[PDB]
Amino acid sequence: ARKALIEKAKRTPKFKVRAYTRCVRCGRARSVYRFFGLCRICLRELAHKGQLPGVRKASW
Amino acid sequence: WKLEGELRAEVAANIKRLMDIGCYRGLRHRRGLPVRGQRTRTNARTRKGPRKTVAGKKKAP
Amino acid sequence: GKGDRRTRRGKIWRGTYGKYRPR
Amino acid sequence: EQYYGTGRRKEAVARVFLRPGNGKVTVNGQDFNEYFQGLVRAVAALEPLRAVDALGHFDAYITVRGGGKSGQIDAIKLGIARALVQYNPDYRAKLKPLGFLTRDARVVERKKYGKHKARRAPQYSKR
Amino acid sequence: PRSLKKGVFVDDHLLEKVLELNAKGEKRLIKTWSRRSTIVPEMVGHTIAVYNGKQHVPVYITENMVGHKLGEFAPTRTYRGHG
Amino acid sequence: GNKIHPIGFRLGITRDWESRWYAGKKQYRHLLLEDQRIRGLLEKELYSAGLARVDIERAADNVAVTVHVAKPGVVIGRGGERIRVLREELAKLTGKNVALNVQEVQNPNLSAPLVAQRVAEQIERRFAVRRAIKQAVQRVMESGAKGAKVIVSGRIGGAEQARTEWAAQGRVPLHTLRANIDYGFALARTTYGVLGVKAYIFLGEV
Amino acid sequence: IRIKLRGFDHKTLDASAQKIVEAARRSGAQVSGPIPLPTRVRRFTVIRGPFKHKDSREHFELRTHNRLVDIINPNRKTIEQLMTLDLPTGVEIEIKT
RNA sequence: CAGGCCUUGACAUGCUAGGGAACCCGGGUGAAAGCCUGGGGUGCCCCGCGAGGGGAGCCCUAGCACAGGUGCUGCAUGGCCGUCGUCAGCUCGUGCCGUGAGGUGUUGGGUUAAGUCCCGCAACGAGCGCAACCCCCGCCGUUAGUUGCCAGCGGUUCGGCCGGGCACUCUAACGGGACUGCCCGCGAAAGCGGGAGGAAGGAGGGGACGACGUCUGGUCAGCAUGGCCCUUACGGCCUGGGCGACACACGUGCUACAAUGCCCACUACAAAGCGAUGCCACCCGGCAACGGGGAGCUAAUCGCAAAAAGGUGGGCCCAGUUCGGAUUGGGGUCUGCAACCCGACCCCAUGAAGCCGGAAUCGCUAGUAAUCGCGGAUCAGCCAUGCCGCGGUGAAUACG
Ligand SMILES: [Mg+2]
Ligand SMILES: [Mg+2]
Ligand SMILES: [Mg+2]
Ligand SMILES: [Mg+2]
Ligand SMILES: [Mg+2]
Ligand SMILES: [Mg+2]
Ligand SMILES: [Mg+2]
Ligand SMILES: [Mg+2]
Ligand SMILES: [Mg+2]
Ligand SMILES: [Mg+2]
Ligand SMILES: [Mg+2]
Ligand SMILES: [Mg+2]
Ligand SMILES: [Mg+2]
Ligand SMILES: [Mg+2]
Ligand SMILES: [Mg+2]
Ligand SMILES: [Mg+2]
Ligand SMILES: [Mg+2]
Ligand SMILES: [Mg+2]
Ligand SMILES: [Mg+2]
Ligand SMILES: [Mg+2]
Ligand SMILES: [Mg+2]
Ligand SMILES: [Mg+2]
Ligand SMILES: [Mg+2]
Ligand SMILES: [Mg+2]
Ligand SMILES: [Mg+2]
Ligand SMILES: [Mg+2]
Ligand SMILES: [Mg+2]
Ligand SMILES: [Mg+2]
Ligand SMILES: [Mg+2]
Ligand SMILES: [Mg+2]
Ligand SMILES: [Mg+2]
Ligand SMILES: [Mg+2]
Ligand SMILES: [Mg+2]
Ligand SMILES: [Mg+2]
Ligand SMILES: [Mg+2]
Ligand SMILES: [Mg+2]
Ligand SMILES: [Mg+2]
Ligand SMILES: [Mg+2]
Ligand SMILES: [Mg+2]
Ligand SMILES: [Mg+2]
Ligand SMILES: [Mg+2]
Ligand SMILES: [Mg+2]
Ligand SMILES: [Mg+2]
Ligand SMILES: [Mg+2]
Ligand SMILES: [Mg+2]
Ligand SMILES: [Mg+2]
Ligand SMILES: [Zn+2]
Repeated sequence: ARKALIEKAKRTPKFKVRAYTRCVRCGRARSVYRFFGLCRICLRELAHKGQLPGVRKASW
Repeated sequence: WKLEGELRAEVAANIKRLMDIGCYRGLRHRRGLPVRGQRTRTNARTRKGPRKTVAGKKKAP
Repeated sequence: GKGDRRTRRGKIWRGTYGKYRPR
Repeated sequence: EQYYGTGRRKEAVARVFLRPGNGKVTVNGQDFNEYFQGLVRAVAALEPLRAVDALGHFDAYITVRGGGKSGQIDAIKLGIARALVQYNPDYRAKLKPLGFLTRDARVVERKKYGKHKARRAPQYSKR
Repeated sequence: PRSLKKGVFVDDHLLEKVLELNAKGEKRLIKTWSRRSTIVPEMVGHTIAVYNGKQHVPVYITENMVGHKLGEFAPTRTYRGHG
Repeated sequence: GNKIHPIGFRLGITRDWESRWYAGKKQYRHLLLEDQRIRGLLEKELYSAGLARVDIERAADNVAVTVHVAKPGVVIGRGGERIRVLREELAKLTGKNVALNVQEVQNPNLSAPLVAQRVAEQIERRFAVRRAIKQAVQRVMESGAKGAKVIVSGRIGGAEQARTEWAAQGRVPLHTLRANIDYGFALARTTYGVLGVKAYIFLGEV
Repeated sequence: IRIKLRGFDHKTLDASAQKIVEAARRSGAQVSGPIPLPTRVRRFTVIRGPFKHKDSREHFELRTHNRLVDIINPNRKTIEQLMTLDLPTGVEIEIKT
């Protein structure tokens, strides 16, 4: 159960409670950041290659 | 206010009612388990009482 | 104590208000 | 008519103003002994003027913000010290040897991931 | 519980089945997946088959159990005990 | 597995972002999605020309995209033809004015992402994997490079037992911030499984 | 009439603020110099590994740096001059009166 | 998992054939899904006063090619991660030694946090590591002065409120600053001990950074991917159930057993963040959760906001208690299509175990431990006492 799931994610659901986020890159249900529409894993991927504008490795 | 015995009696009738109908809430009172959705894999000692320890599953040699 | 909802300290712990902790 | 020092300790910053007078002090629109009431550590702020017997001579007007009262105390102690050496740099000695010149850089350590606090590690159990 | 500002809840698709019955002269066994429905005074004397997830459990309804949901009388798990 | 990404390690030091715009919470993600959606389309089409770096610049409702390619002639087309069909299909993706650019790669043996795809190609072509690495390292260093390291990991030679092969020449200080290390990764596919090549070029330190 | 600037890099944000300040500086009258507003920082903390390795993370931050500049007296010399100027992609512009 | 359903399929991309295409409205049955259905209308290029007639958007059905699989193998793999370990190490080139594996260098003497340096030497160099370049904190400067600041003036509804100003505080970009630099002493040298200056002295505190490799370590269920396997189903849609079970056993935590405490009232001092079907000032209704109103803010301005421990006053008087707040009865509130299984709150009542914990065992060397509150991400709501962060107060001890 995947392509049907990541696909059903976009389908405007019968109730607005049934709606939920998918990672727009890989289709992960969990740990998805609304700001990016990216899951925590994909976020680290693109960020390390500079493909996340102004997003950089924190250090303090 | 209704107090002491009378209140206890009225509380008793309520629980008794739940059992007799008998909803899931009533069933819980029968077996003396939690009634308000708590987990029973652990804890629940207040309702269940002291631990009745039992043999586990042995390991190989 | 902190686990007592019927007190100021308790409502603080749970981060809520009411009769026992007003705002 | 005035002498200034900038006072800092632990997130707390104090703007101190030393004016000659009876020896009366004020912090943030209310009196000193009113402000640090019931705090035994309060007397430490008015201590660089002891190392130089200016207790009676100066009045002080103080602004304080950030951190806590205890932090604000150490801050005032810095600034009030700084105000005196500005009054006369001959006071630098007999204040520096006692450390009133320096600002301690001790601040809250940053909490680290995989810890409960800064260094407080999660409880170990082998098996 | 459900805020009384809002209405007492039933699925309507089950209520209508009951009301149509009340007219024509009851009864009939009623198959429902609405555990979430509140029991309602018009349901007394009926027997409604609540589905527990596996089977339709026949439930006879009386006045003493009006305020509850239907699912409350069709327990989802079977236990018996241990050992 | 331990080592941090050479690029992500140097963003705002020796490395600038591929996407260089600003946006707010209301629309960071749609802008992000379009960029990615763009890079995908371009990465597959401009494979032949040896796509190396895709830079995307944005203002409002129009977008540039600067492609760095070692063989530009493939990108432009027949007398400025192919750039059109792509910018046509690109604006069809965007809804903006796709100001597609083609920028030259001066020495293609100094582009780590290029070096990677070259070796990956060689190993899909069933070449000697150990030899292929040695040559790639050789060419890179010959091109004036201060240091080179290339790494192949996977079922090398199609062996059942997976392995890791790598060669290196000169300096490659991954710990040094003020050192410009070009990093690139190519995924290589074979009948027996997938390999992975990483190319490291130490262009120089500032 | 004031101009507020935002962007994800402080170097480009300041350059463009420094330029705009200059543009009116030539064509009078007065400018209230580019002041550094506090930086809003958005942080993301993530498990390094893909699977199950909870006690190791990576910290990521996104900084929206902020500058405000005041054009005291309009004077259409400058009020024109800005519309004809080049400031890079990293920055966004707010103009008020 | 049970039950009801779909078969070129929820999805990609080409091919025929037909409707005919669009799309927005419905309606019957049904738990929904689905099945059966009933509306209105499409230019294109065009032959067109015409009857017309077909081309190509996309819809529908039929029929293929194909899709789909979180089904299996982390003992086929990429990628990423844990770990030994921030440990002081692992090697290469040429030379020399050995028949050879290999050795030398990397050993030695001193030094250091360090294969850090110094001296020595058949070795002379070099790379991956260490350190340094990066970030936060501590002092100072420069540049800036609103939404931030108010020292000294003038008003002042007494609130930086207004004129006024950017001194200070701050904000945030660029610099400076410390190098065993200087003095003494011991030293072959490196360094070590000490002193002065100075905000900081011997890496100033903290972070980011993790060598060759190891563990056939972890992940085919994030993704990618070889191979194996399913094809009116191991794919797909839905309704409900389950992941929340409970004689038991373990880990990580929360709240306590009380007077260095508990309570009520009154009164102070943070920081980092978040916020346009969002944060919500203030008004009123409710004991209250909340509800109705209703300004301000696209936010250094408006709001979340009260920080809490503390300080002041009074109460409690050693009691299973005004300690503790589990459990249970009842009545409400809010999100949500819907809180039975299985939400968080509020209120009345209930007021359990617990009197400091057997064998055993954990963390922490300083703004640390302890203790106190605050924010965020995920998110409709929330079972968060979890996690990642932020400040407040602030120890004890290291002989060895
Ligand atoms: Mg998949
Ligand atoms: Mg949801
Ligand atoms: Mg999600
Ligand atoms: Mg349960
Ligand atoms: Mg109490
Ligand atoms: Mg600061
Ligand atoms: Mg703390
Ligand atoms: Mg009726
Ligand atoms: Mg280092
Ligand atoms: Mg084959
Ligand atoms: Mg953990
Ligand atoms: Mg197996
Ligand atoms: Mg493995
Ligand atoms: Mg692996
Ligand atoms: Mg396994
Ligand atoms: Mg085999
Ligand atoms: Mg050799
Ligand atoms: Mg021999
Ligand atoms: Mg020989
Ligand atoms: Mg050798
Ligand atoms: Mg060695
Ligand atoms: Mg050796
Ligand atoms: Mg040796
Ligand atoms: Mg070390
Ligand atoms: Mg030697
Ligand atoms: Mg070294
Ligand atoms: Mg100034
Ligand atoms: Mg294994
Ligand atoms: Mg997979
Ligand atoms: Mg597979
Ligand atoms: Mg379901
Ligand atoms: Mg579970
Ligand atoms: Mg817990
Ligand atoms: Mg939130
Ligand atoms: Mg008792
Ligand atoms: Mg007892
Ligand atoms: Mg009591
Ligand atoms: Mg109840
Ligand atoms: Mg529920
Ligand atoms: Mg006692
Ligand atoms: Mg105790
Ligand atoms: Mg230590
Ligand atoms: Mg406590
Ligand atoms: Mg919290
Ligand atoms: Mg939430
Ligand atoms: Mg719960
Ligand atoms: Zn993802």
